[PDB]
Amino acid sequence: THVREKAIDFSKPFMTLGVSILYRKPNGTNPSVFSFLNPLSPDIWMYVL
Amino acid sequence: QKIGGIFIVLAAGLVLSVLVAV
Repeated sequence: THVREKAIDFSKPFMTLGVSILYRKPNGTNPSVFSFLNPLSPDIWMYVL
Repeated sequence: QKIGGIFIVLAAGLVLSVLVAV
């Protein structure tokens, strides 16, 4: 880089690269029917039937 | 809320249908 070019002199790079990002994998999820009440209030269900 | 206590009008129709005529 430039501030090290100020510091010392350079022959050809052996690998030119950047910064990247490291994150995990979701490794699956859980489907319903284990919740299906989510938009509605959890109180009012049977009273129609 | 918006989700509870709405059932009254059908029982009020029942009152008109049955309660009306004793």
